[PDB]
Amino acid sequence: FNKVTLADAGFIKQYGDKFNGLTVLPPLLTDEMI
Amino acid sequence: ILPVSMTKTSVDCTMYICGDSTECSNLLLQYGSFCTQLNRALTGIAVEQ
Amino acid sequence: SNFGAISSVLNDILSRLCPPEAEVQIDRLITGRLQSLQTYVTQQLIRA
Amino acid sequence: CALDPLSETKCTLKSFTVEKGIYQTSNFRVQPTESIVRFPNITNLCPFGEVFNATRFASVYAWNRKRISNCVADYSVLYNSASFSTFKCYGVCPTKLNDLCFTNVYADSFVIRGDEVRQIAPGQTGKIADYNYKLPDDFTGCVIAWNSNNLDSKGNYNYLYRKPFERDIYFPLQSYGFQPTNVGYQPYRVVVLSFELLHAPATVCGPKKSTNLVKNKCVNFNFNGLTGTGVLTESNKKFLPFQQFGRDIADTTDAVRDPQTLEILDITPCSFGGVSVITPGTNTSNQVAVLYQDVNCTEVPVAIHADQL
Amino acid sequence: NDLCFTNVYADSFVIRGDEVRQIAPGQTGKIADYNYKLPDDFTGCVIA
Amino acid sequence: AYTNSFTRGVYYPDKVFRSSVLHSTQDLFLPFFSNVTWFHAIHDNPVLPFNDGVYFASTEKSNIIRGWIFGTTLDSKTQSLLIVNNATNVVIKVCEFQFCNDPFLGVNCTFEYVSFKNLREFVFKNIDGYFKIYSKHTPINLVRDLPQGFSALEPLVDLPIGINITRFQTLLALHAAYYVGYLQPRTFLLKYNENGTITDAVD
Repeated sequence: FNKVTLADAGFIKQYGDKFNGLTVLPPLLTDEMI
Repeated sequence: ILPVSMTKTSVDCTMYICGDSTECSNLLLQYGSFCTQLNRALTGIAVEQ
Repeated sequence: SNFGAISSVLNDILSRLCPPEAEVQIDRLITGRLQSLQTYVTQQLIRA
Repeated sequence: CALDPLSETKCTLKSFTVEKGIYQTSNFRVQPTESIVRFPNITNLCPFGEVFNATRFASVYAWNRKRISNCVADYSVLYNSASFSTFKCYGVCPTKLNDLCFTNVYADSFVIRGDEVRQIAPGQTGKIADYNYKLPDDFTGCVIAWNSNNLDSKGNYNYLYRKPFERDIYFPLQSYGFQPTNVGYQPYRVVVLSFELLHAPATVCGPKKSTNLVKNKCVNFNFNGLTGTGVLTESNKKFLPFQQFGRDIADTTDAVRDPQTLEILDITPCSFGGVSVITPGTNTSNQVAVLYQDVNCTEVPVAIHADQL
Repeated sequence: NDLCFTNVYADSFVIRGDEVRQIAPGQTGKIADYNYKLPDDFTGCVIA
Repeated sequence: AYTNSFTRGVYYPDKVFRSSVLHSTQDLFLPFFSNVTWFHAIHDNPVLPFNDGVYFASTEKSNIIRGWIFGTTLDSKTQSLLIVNNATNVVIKVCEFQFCNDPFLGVNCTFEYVSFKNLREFVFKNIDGYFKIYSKHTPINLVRDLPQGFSALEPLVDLPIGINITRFQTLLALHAAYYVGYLQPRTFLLKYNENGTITDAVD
């Protein structure tokens, strides 16, 4: 989980909460359920 | 290591193309069901993940 | 991106022009932005 | 479609039956909106009369160029002159000049023959256009012209003729036979207005009246001619003193400085398409639940503008 | 002559010759504001 | 004499706040790692070409560099920009001046206006009839040379003055050193931090 990273605007700025209609939906299973 | 999913995205196709202009929104309706079939395809991709 | 419109900011076209030309200048943005969204959804369908 | 979330869903799906599921709905909500206008509080009136009522305009081989700045630009009182036989604009439509605002404006002024008027346009060619008055093909501005036979005929060989906005003068220099008996052989006065739309602070702004500055509501705003539809909010953005606007990663405008007092306001869209409707089938219930995506529950009434819904 | 409308309306009036320019959909001025404005999407003919 | 200018001569290309973002822009910039001409004001102020525009910087502790002249002939045949700083206010004018045969400051017109230890930096460029001045100030630790380190110049003034400039000259106080580098049209990638500030770039 620590070895995969972000530096990339369209995700990392949305995760940092972009408003031009683009959004990220959560997965149905949380990382704790996986 | 194997990939299994990718980040689920939703694009609000009217707010992307027209940015809350009513004038552009009325022009975008003249393109018909292009905007709903983009939302349908991204929803199908999102449920696939 | 302009896609051949007088500005890429849609509010410039709406504030500077009037419908006889503004609907054509906005249609260049709608055409280009919609083709740019179709390109994203197509490559995401192939990546999915 | 604006009744309730199930109706917004039925309209999103173009269907009266809805199958059991979660549907991400298209915004059919009313968002009633009001306009806001916020030009600078400037009090000088622009000196366009020192062009249009000048005793003599220049000869078109050596045209004059007035600079207009730091003033209210009533284009409408100019446009209300009965004299103007032709009035064209490019990159602006003349109806909007009343409602629009610029950083500087240049007015070029000269006389030509009535036959030659058609040469003064973006991308034209000919014995005036290519040789002593050339417009840019990417121009943004207006061309105004009228017959001046009553002013500038006598003939009046004191009037003379010979890159974009180039002035150049052996010479090819020639004189006009302007006589009162001349139909296209009459003198025509012409003025060419050129607008600086670069992102510096505006200084040449239409007769439009400024309003109070409504925060925290969906407004069809206008600062310095930068219109939009959105919610205006105070923000922590550290603008440097010379910066007038701010932009998102899309290079779309995201913040502004009020010209009347130097506070910084963020802009946010009103729409909020981030709604999903959880439904059993309509062949089971008309009841629904609504998911407002990513929002905090204490902020939902503000995020969807529920007080005006 | 191949068209066949439901109704047709002839708007009829006199103006000064320099103002014939103003009787066009995209225009404004003391004729095309205070006394005779066309629709911006007008379908019709202007004969003067 | 010359020295190699490292990444000096970056400036804010437009009057827009951008933050936490990388922006590609094309503008007249000083090329990176490029040879700039080095001059001493003690014991010299020639007339240079202006080319497309000038990055200028003075290394100073004395304020002997006090102004600049820009034009073509510098002899009253045509308009010339004059800029003076007297350490109480800044004076700017564009008249058809008859300057000295060797211009210095003692120890027809249109536009007229009034408002080593140190590096003072300036950029002068002249586009669409607007003469644009950018600047920055910092302490430094070397007498010979420009500092090996990044900084971005910000707008000082914009003059709507319309001159067809081809030549340039600095003004010295007479009865300190400076550097001249010509700009070129370059695409740059600019890095804006959270505080809206340009903090790195690529030529």
